[PDB]
Amino acid sequence: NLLSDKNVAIIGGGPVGLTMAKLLQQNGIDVSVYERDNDREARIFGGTLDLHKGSGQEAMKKAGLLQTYYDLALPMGVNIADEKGNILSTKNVKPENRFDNPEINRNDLRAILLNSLENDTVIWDRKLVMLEPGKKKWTLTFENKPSETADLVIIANGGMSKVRKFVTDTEVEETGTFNIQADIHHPEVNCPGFFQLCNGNRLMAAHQGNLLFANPNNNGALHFGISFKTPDEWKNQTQVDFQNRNSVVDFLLKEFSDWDERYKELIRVTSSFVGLATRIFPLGKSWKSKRPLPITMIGDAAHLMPPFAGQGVNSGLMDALILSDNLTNGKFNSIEEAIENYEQQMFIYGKEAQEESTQNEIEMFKPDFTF
Ligand SMILES: Cc1cc2c(cc1C)N(C[C@H](O)[C@H](O)[C@H](O)COP(=O)(O)OP(=O)(O)OC[C@H]1O[C@@H](n3cnc4c(N)ncnc43)[C@H](O)[C@@H]1O)c1[nH]c(=O)[nH]c(=O)c1N2
Ligand SMILES: CN1CCN(CCCN2c3ccccc3Sc3ccc(Cl)cc32)CC1
Repeated sequence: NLLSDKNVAIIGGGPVGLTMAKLLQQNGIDVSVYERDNDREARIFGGTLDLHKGSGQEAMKKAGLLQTYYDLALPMGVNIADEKGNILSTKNVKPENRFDNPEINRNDLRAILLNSLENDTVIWDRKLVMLEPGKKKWTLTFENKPSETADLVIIANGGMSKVRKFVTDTEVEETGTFNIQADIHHPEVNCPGFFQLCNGNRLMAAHQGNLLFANPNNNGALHFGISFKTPDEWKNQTQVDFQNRNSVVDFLLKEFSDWDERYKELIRVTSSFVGLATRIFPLGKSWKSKRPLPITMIGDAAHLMPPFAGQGVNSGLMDALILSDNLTNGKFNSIEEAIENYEQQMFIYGKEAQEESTQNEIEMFKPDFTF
């Protein structure tokens, strides 16, 4: 085998890195995941994830976890509303499509993947800060923790990874849109009007360059996001301190001044907001060839892209499926060639996904956009 008497280090225990670990481990591969989170009870902020047939779901199938995912996921319909709260479109999930892409909470998905791994596969409180290639092994340097070695390093630590340079000099870029997100607990009580507007479905609305997305039931909480072109005054992210809810409430109430009070109530009752600039890690020219030791990247570390049209985790789970199969099917003469074959495929569907996400972004933020 390519990996017999060798070990693999996966950097990052996100959904992509944990899936990569499971697919390698179940073929007898010595693999560890180093995750910066202090422990597994760390809450993951964000909306739900939906896994697609042919990609995310195919990775779960290969891992024996497809039913586990279905049992914790929820098919959800979609309502499009206007800024006055009129429901313009209602699409519920037809029973024959209930397996197409049901939504799963991110902590639930992490728990599924962790539970499927052998004990002590993930090493918590391990923030990788530097890599160094040796004669045959990488040396991994962690923050204030002892070093580790690995024959193969797989960078899976998300879109802002700083440990990419052995693979590419490409830099993450801001696309020019900005996202504010929040959770409301017990929304049926705390934002009843907007909760009733959703009516069990996800909701999307667009008006004059401001977009609102909401999921009224991410394991009982309501998750929502407000997205817009990054204001020109923010060449230093000025005016809005996201540590100060009053500053954020004031900014959003002005942007949403002509929206229905059900939306304004949502802004008014939120206890804290998270701001996030939209970024892309653009796939263009090939990555570096003839690297000193085998190394590659998967998931957002490889092809972070805007999330507004549903691109994201599924292309990362496709990475893990392809790369793990190449490392274990015994068709390749070296780890480098298995990696090369993975990267060549990923550049094709990754570039397509990026082009679509970037085009979609352009369209959804034109001042007169409607869904
Ligand atoms: C607002 C918004 C909304 C959406 C989405 C994004 C955003 C910003 N996405 C995108 C999607 O969530 C994204 O593709 C995945 O989280 C990618 O998972 P990864 O495992 O690659 O990275 P992810 O960022 O999830 O995981 C990286 C892991 O590495 C760890 N880490 C970081 N640095 C480290 C270090 N130095 N050492 C060790 N560990 C380190 C982190 O703690 C984390 O656990 C999405 N996608 C989708 O498919 N459907 C959707 O609906 C959405 N919606
Ligand atoms: C099925 N999938 C579900 C959702 N995909 C869109 C993800 C958009 N995204 C979001 C975008 C920008 C800022 C914040 C957010 S937060 C959010 C919250 C709720 C919902 Cl439904 C969607 C989002 C697409 C397809």
